[PDB]
Amino acid sequence: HLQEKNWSALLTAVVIILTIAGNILVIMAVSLEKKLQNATNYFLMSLAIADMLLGFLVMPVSMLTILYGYRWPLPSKLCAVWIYLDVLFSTAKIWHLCAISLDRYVAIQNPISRTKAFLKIIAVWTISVGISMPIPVFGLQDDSKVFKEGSCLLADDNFVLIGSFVSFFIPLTIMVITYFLTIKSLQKEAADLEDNWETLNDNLKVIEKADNAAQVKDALTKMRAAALDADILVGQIDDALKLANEGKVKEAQAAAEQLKTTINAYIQKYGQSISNEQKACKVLGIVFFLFVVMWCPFFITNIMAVICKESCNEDVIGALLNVFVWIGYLNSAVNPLVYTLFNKTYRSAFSRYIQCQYKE
Ligand SMILES: CN1CCN2c3c(cccc31)[C@@H]1CN(CCCC(=O)c3ccc(F)cc3)CC[C@@H]12
Ligand SMILES: CC(C)CCC[C@@H](C)[C@H]1CC[C@H]2[C@@H]3CC=C4C[C@@H](O)CC[C@]4(C)[C@H]3CC[C@]12C
Ligand SMILES: CC(C)CCC[C@@H](C)[C@H]1CC[C@H]2[C@@H]3CC=C4C[C@@H](O)CC[C@]4(C)[C@H]3CC[C@]12C
Ligand SMILES: CCCCCCCC/C=C\CCCCCCCC(=O)OC[C@H](O)CO
Ligand SMILES: CCCCCCCC/C=C\CCCCCCCC(=O)OC[C@H](O)CO
Ligand SMILES: [Mg+2]
Repeated sequence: HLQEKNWSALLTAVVIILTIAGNILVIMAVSLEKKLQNATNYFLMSLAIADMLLGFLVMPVSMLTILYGYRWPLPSKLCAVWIYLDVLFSTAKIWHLCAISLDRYVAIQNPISRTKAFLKIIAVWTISVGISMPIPVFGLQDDSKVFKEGSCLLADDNFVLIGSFVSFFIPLTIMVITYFLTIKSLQKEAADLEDNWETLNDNLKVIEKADNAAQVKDALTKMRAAALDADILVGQIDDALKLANEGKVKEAQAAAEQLKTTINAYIQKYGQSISNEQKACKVLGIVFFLFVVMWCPFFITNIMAVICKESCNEDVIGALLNVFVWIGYLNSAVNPLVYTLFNKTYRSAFSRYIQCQYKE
């Protein structure tokens, strides 16, 4: 049933090549660059493996169906295995994004490891293997579940409805909530730090203008409390407090000037740590946004088709969905570009590997 009228097959092969190339560069950058050895970038590498296996195993079979007028050319029991691999890789992807969002949030609230990251990644893959499992279990026993007019697709309306809910809308919702609370957490952490900075800076000025021990002691006690809210400084403040208690006003004032170097060092370090987390959250927010928006047409159209079953042209719906599948496959090529545009470490690593300089 081969059709030679397929300029679409040129555009799909581009999407396969951008997907495989981009994701190998992500996989090599997390493998080789120490500056990317962290839990977030381990999940982004697992995401890249899911994208790479879509480009090798799922996307070329999808191109093969376009060439034969969406008439399944492979043996008939490979249809349910193809859909299984297709739904598993993308389900693993949305639970990866949702695992990154939740991990970052929990990491702020619990301020206190490769193995912990690999436990979570492996848990996300097992969760996606088990939830996607009804597709081959029922679809290999009943062709009517994975075939409509000799097209291979998920043909049971109930798998599409229940599947979209448990594998798209629920983890999207968890992703959206945990991302929003992460942005509020980080704004509050930046805000509490600035408040602590004002209290420390103002008290240092009081100690500087002090003529009496009581003023220095009151200011240093207030400084100690602020330091606890944000240690090495707390001990240094206690030494300055001891001088003030024994009436050594001048000596305590000098010790307070010594505190300034410790205060400035910590403030700048914790303050540039928080703006690193905020920038990281923004890039993840582009990844998150582009994964949902690119898959939204396919899911919403497919839910509209179930709702207006009798009333709507299923031939036009099936044509649009075929297009909409490829907007979703194009997302497999976007994550590496996003990292090039907004992460210098990824841009630098990609630049060397393309030049085949694999040495650190
Ligand atoms: C008309 N028609 C075209 C062919 N196509 C098709 C399917 C079902 C019904 C109708 C179909 C199949 C779906 N496949 C994409 C699955 C996306 C997914 O599982 C997922 C999970 C979680 C996510 F967060 C985001 C995406 C593309 C290939 C098949
Ligand atoms: C079952 C198939 C489909 C996917 C299974 C996922 C496995 C193979 C993947 C997902 C995430 C991956 C890890 C992600 C991070 C790192 C650290 C890096 O410096 C070297 C590779 C290493 C150690 C990877 C090893 C393999 C890994 C655990
Ligand atoms: C929400 C955004 C991001 C994209 C989603 C697009 C969805 C909601 C819209 C866009 C165009 C729409 C289609 C336009 C016209 C027709 C022809 C009619 O006989 C059957 C329904 C059908 C096929 C519509 C179904 C819903 C549809 C697919
Ligand atoms: C095939 C075998 C694997 C499948 C089953 C594996 C399940 C492991 C789940 C979690 C590990 C991570 C927990 C350890 C990390 C400590 C930090 C912490 O507080 O995490 C708790 C949670 O993230 C906030 O509620
Ligand atoms: C005796 C045989 C009866 C067989 C059962 C018939 C009725 C059960 C309905 C749904 C099953 C579970 C579906 C949810 C999980 C599988 C689908 C999935 O993961 O999602 C697909 C994808 O997300 C969508 O585009
Ligand atoms: Mg003030």
